[PDB]
Amino acid sequence: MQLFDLPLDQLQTYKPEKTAPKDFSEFWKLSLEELAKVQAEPDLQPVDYPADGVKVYRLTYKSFGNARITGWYAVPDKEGPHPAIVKYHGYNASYDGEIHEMVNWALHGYATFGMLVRGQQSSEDTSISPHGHALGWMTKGILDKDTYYYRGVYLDAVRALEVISSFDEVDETRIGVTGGAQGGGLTIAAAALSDIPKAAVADYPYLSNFERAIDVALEEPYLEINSFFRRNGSPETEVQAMKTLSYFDIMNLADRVKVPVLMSIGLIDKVTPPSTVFAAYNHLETKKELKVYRYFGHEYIPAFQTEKLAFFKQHLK
Amino acid sequence: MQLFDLPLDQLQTYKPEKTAPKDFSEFWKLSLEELAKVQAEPDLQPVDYPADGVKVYRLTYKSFGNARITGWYAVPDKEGPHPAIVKYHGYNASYDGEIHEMVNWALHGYATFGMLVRGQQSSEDTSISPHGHALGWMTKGILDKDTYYYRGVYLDAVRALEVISSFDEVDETRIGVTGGAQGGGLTIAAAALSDIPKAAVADYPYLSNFERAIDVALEEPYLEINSFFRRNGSPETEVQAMKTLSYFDIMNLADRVKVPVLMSIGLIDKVTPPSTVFAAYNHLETKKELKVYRYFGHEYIPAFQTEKLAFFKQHLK
Amino acid sequence: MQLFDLPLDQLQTYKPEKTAPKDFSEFWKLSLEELAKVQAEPDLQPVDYPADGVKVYRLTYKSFGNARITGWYAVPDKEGPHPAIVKYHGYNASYDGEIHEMVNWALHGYATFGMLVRGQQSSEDTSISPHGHALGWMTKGILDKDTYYYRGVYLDAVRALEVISSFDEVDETRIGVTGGAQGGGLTIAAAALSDIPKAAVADYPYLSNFERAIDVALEEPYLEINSFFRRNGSPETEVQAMKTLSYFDIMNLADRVKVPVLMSIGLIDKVTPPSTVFAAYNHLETKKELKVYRYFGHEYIPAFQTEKLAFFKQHLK
Amino acid sequence: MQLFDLPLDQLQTYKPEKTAPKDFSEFWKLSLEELAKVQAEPDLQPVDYPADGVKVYRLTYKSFGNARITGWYAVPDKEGPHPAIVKYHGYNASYDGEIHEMVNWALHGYATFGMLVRGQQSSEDTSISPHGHALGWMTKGILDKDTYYYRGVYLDAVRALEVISSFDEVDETRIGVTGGAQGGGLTIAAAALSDIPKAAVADYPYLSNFERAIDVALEEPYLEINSFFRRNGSPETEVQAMKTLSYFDIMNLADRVKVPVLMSIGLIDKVTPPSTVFAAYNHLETKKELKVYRYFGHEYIPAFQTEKLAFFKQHLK
Amino acid sequence: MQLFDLPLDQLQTYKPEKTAPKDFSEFWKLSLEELAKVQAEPDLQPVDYPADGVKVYRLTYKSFGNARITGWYAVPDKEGPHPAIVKYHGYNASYDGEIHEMVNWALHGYATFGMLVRGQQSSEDTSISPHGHALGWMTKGILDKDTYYYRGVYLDAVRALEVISSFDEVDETRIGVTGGAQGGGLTIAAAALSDIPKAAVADYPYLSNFERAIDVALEEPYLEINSFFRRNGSPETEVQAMKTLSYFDIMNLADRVKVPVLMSIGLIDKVTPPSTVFAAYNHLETKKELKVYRYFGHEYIPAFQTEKLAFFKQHLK
Amino acid sequence: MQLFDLPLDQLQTYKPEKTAPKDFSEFWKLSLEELAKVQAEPDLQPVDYPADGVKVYRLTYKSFGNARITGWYAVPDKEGPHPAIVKYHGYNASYDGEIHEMVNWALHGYATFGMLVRGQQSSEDTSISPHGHALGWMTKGILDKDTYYYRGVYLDAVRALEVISSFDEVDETRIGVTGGAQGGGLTIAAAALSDIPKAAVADYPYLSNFERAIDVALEEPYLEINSFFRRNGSPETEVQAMKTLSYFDIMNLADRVKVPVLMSIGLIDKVTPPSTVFAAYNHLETKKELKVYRYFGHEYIPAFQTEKLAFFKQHLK
Repeated sequence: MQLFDLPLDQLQTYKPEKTAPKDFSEFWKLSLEELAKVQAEPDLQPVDYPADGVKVYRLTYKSFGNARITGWYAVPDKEGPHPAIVKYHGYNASYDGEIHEMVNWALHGYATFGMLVRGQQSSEDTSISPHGHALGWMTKGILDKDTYYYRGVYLDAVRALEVISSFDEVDETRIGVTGGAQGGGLTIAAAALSDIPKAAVADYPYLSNFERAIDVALEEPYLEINSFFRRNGSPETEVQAMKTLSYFDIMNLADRVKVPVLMSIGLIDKVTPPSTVFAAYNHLETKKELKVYRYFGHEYIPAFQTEKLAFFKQHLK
Repeated sequence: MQLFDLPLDQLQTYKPEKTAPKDFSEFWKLSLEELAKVQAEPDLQPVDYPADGVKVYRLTYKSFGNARITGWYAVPDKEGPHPAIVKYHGYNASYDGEIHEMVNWALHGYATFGMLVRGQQSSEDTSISPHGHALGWMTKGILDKDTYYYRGVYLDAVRALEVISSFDEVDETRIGVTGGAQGGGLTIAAAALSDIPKAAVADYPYLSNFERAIDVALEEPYLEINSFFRRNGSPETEVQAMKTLSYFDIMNLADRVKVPVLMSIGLIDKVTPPSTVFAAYNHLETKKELKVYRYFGHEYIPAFQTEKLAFFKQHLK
Repeated sequence: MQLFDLPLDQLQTYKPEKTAPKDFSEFWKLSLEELAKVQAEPDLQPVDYPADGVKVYRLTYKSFGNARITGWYAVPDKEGPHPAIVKYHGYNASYDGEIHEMVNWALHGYATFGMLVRGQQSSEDTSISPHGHALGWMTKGILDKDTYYYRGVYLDAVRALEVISSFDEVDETRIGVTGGAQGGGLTIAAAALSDIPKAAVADYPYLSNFERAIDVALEEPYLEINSFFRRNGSPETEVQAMKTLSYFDIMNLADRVKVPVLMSIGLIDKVTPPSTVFAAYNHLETKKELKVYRYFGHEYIPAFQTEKLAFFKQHLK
Repeated sequence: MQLFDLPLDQLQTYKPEKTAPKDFSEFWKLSLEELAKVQAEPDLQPVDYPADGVKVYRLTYKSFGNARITGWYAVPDKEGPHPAIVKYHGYNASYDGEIHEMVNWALHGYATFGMLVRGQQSSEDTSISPHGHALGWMTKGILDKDTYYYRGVYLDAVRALEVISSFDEVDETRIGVTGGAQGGGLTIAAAALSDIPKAAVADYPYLSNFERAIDVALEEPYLEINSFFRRNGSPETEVQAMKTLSYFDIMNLADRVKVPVLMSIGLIDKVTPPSTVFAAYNHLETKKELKVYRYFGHEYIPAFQTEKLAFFKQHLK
Repeated sequence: MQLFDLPLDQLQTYKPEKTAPKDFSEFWKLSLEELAKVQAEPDLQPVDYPADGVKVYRLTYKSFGNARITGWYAVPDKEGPHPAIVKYHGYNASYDGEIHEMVNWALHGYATFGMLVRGQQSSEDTSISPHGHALGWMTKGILDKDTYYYRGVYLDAVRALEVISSFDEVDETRIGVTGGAQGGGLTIAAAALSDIPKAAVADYPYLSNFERAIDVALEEPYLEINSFFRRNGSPETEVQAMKTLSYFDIMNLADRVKVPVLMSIGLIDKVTPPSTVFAAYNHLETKKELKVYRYFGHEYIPAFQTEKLAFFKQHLK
Repeated sequence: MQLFDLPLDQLQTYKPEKTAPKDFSEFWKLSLEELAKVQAEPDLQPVDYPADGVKVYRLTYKSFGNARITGWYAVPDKEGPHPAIVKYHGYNASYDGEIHEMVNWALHGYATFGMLVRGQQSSEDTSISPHGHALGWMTKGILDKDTYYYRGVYLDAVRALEVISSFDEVDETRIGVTGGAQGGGLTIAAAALSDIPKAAVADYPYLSNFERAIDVALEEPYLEINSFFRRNGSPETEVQAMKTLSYFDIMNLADRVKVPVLMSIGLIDKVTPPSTVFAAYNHLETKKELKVYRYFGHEYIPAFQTEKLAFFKQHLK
């Protein structure tokens, strides 16, 4: 409800040292190679939706681990090719896939795919639980980079871009990526791991500066990590777990992004604390802007919606 | 903190109609057949533990879906065969597997294995997430009995009994099952699905009378189901989910338990509401006793521990 | 979080006696006469908005008590006349007037004005505070129907319809009204007080069955009334206040609605309790449907948005 | 419940720069001139009250904007003239005007008037809502000094002194002002804006050091300002709003007070944070004392009541 | 915040069977005999207090168990004899003995003593803790009527009346008793155990219908009893504790009150639930009135203070 | 739930100046002399308990102020002498004396006595309430060292050691002391005041660095002191109360301990804040180790149980 993290003057210069291990780049190269071995085999199934001016589909494709990934895909009912958006959603926060949002993005003139996150909403997570974990997804497979939950998720997010760009009706040169919280971290991960996106808008991105997040966050879900360490108390487990996390920490991916990025942060956000978002932002080495909202937390920011629409119109239209 | 469910006189006669589908028995027969196809291949690894009078091991075996299930196994350091206990734990509630508790059970004279639940603590869950679920395990695979989370868990609980009974140092004719909440539901399930247990103690059992649970509970984790319906709103989804749950509802399993049962319930328990526990109890057709504690909720009840120790001494020693 | 009001079978037949005083109709006739004395003098000011396919304006008009009422007005950028919607907002719940929502309604093909409520957001409330009130608007002027806050608000809601219907680009025979909570009460009030609307959608309407609302609600803002009685304890004050409220209670207005109505209610809604909404619904004498959502409270219900879009497409297009 | 603001050693030297604009003095001169144009036309109406030794009245007078302002006025039943007190009340915190308190002040020998704040309790607020505001009074008319809620309130508080001093039975040379929270800020405002008061006692005064208050407060009602900025997000609105506030910030008025002042602060007060009260106190340039209570918050402090009674006896008797 | 106990029509006829044991009267006769053995030896020590019209003292006397009981005693500074009041305070709710309140009672014309409760504030509790109890006083000595905390407290309350009536300046034929919650229970107890009071006012009395209180209360301190049963689980302990409590339950004492009684209850009071207060009220057989306040809980009710002052003026002056 | 106190690097060097008054040592010498004047007169009463391998008793002895102190005493069913433990319990936190814990300690091979704290559980507190105090035991008799609650408690804890060591079956040279929170402070007090213990294990000890605890604690029960100062506001009372506390503050006793000490602290513990525990630890001048658990609060720490068992096995076996 109120200020809690570092003061803004300190946030502005907050830039922790990268925590990427020596084999970080090799890990991601190998991961993308694993993804490439699965044929996408995309399937569009039309959907009845109560609107004119748009055609709505259920898009399904195959991704890492042969997982079936799905979401709503909405297209302007006009001759293309169209600019496009892949939209990523918040942690445990998709209610029937946000169909109405995707439709509205299409009515704004974007062929839009709302990728649903494996295991959270509609999409399948074929990765196993190798060692047991705290309630939630944050510590699933955390003892090894190869088994960690977000490995499959990040690869799915790249694959979404490969699939949508392959469509005749989408202009592969004008694709944006967007989302908030988990959706914002997937936005930054996708732009770091794929050359497809032309521009990125990330609301208060999650999955950033893990070492600080678990010490400063006051709400879920970063605190699932804390919960995992309570239930698995070995000092060696904690060291391994933090190392695994560092391959997915968007502050370590951020220097790979080479397109324009617009980002938001609300200063009272206790879920994705300001410091962790400034850390990601400050590691970006690209055309970038951070919109800071003093009185907002982990939530829809109306002013930023205006910024987002103007940014995508500028870069994709 | 205070009374909230049906008054006692109503609880005493609360016996909802069974919700088991016509193919309930066949489903369990077929699930047991799938388990039987997997060779247990038990492995005992000695552990140095700071106590005399007991030998402590890490026990691992294979179960449904080729899952590696594990736990601490503690044995009186004296000539057997010994009476034995399989102990099941609460939802998301195992902290390094309760090694100290298992040791204490062995110092009480019982060869004791604390089965750790697949995906929650140490043990592997090889079952996939076929459709996306609310945060937690309660709705994992809920759209099909064959994929539902507790299918594997129940089978693992049966497999624990098969493994322990097979050891030379355990008297297979004097094995008890116990646990609280999730652990109490697994106790009833194991006693319903296996002829190995001689007697059972279930503290405030979970996984009971789901249709009422989701309408009366005031705390997690029954409300994960509610969360899943919020995120997946189709009426047909809800019907299917409840149908799936009815195969695992211990009130439907309860009439298969043929051994003595001691059960508890705290009348201010908002997690496993009294009415849900009375439903399970009232469907038992076996020697049974329910201990009702007016002033306790979802928590350790000292007086019931005395009852439990006395019950197992009576039946196993 | 959980069920709390009357069970469904009771809600279905919950129809309290109307509380309208004998001079209820005359009061409304006289209030409409006062409104009619004020020339609307509508003013449209174009806005640069970052979307194609729509024209966006700030619409201002004059209303009861010479109040300046305003909102965003968005129009499909194509040849009219267009179907139209007047959208009303929740209590204290407008953030810069929902400009993005109004634009989206226009991209769906509806010339749409989001009336901002006098004193809450942008619009002027010229009505005085004659006697002092509890924090909020609910008890402002409550000691006299003529001075009560929602007198002006209801008249402004009627005036919005008169203004929009008067535009050349709007088809006056295909205007809908919609809104949630306070916005849903205004929807019903506008449909009761004006023959202009063709159809109405009200999400969980507020301002209904006040005598029950203040005894069953568990959250703000019905409880402002309770707060006012705490601060102004005279028995005669309470009688007068409830009397005032009965002129504005939508259950008393409901039988004047002559167009099709779609309504929602979440069964765990502690703000606009189910019983209060069923009362309004059950007093409608018109083509109507109430969508009941077991697992939702006072919040956005995705499935109802689909229903709403389908309803307006059916009735307006 | 616990310490939260600056440590006491830092509080003691906390004295922010004044934020008064260049036309601050002219604004107040003009405001008082506006007040002077309204004839007070005071009216005393006797009241039945169950006590001997006091006569109780309802005092009504006209003030700025022709507003009817009222409150209970209690007088020692003995020949005067009497020393007198004007008592001001907390935000939204008067329950039927605190008649029993006023009577007790009269039994202590003071002709006492408890001014009730326009719009909050009994008294009329004739000032309009020019632009819409967040729930409450704190942001009503905040975009212009001339329309801002506290302009009328402060002028009413001065007018109360003019009215009571005009009574034959009150000794105009022995009038105190007192109150807590909002009542304390009105106390300081009245003593800064009027030469009538002889002495002032302010409990934990509100309306002080606004820039800090909205960043440090953890309870209502300072946080209404934050709420207003959430709903009206333009950077220019925020700058205007803070400027308007600065004409009413008692830290800017405080250097005008020329009578003895006694003030209290509780160190755990999260409504009127210690720092904001120290700011007001430290800007006083008069005979002054601040009583600091480590273990008290926003509440009645028994020890300070003793201090208050002794202070008024010293200065008014 | 909201209605929760039996509806009013049920409260009005709620009259549980008395729970007094067969030796209830003899216990009280014997307890009064024990009190009588202790010479009161009253001591008045003048206090300098900053008010005219009253003389203020610290009054100390000896009571049951040779306990030193004390409080503030304030007297109109004029020729007596005076009507008098003994005021009893709430549980753990005395802050330096309410000196200011006692003074105000004296300025209203009543020689007033605020008995401070042994062990809670200033006064000594010489009774031991014979068996260990839950945090608080409610279960201190609860295993035996002779050792129970409120035995001494009730006797001290009777002794206060004996002491005050013995002063030359108090008219022994015009003494009232008053207090709220714990203070209201002591008011009823004192009126039941002593013929000295002429009339009694009890705000929402505590210590009533214990069997229902511990099943319906939602706040401390009835729930201390529940806490004691959690910590001391023997069924025989609970039976004995409830038996002890029945000697002190004011519903069992109520039919001994022979003077006029005015009582209050707020219908949202979760501390002294309405049903518990109606039980005490309904067992009175004397001139009586219960004032019911729909919108108030366990708190100061301004309107009731007017009733109380009017009642004592009627009966004592 | 999250970090709140000084950062760990600062905790590690946190060592406040001792607050022991000049007569600290003399006070304790005199206190122990008072204890020695009471003959212990120990009594063992056998108990039925459902276990083999242990004999269980109720041990009662007489201590300071002729108080009857009791608890469960469990002995290995084998020929001794045995190593032994005296276990002390948490504030208001013993549920029927933790019989099952004591039995388990005996099954681990220790003759174990769980001393129950006078007035809290089973044991009698013969010390009176001399002046009235806040709800709870923390401020009982706080205005004088001689009457203060913990004087009797600490002496009881020493007497427990004298009694158990006197038993033929216990090896007086191999006695440990242990407990958590209040139990941990009694552990340190007992080892400072008695030469009997061979080794000590204290979980997150309470009763330490009082001046800081009341300023940093965010939960009960340190905050009872704050509550006492609210209800007894004299500056002199506060100075006296802090002085009394300093004779019992284990940071002042700690330098007297001459046996090995193992201690734990959880970094999110808001009951016994990290700083207060580091203060005690840092004043120890003996063989010592502090186990710091980042993710744990005021609760059972499984890893530390392993540390505790290994430490006692090392030092007592």
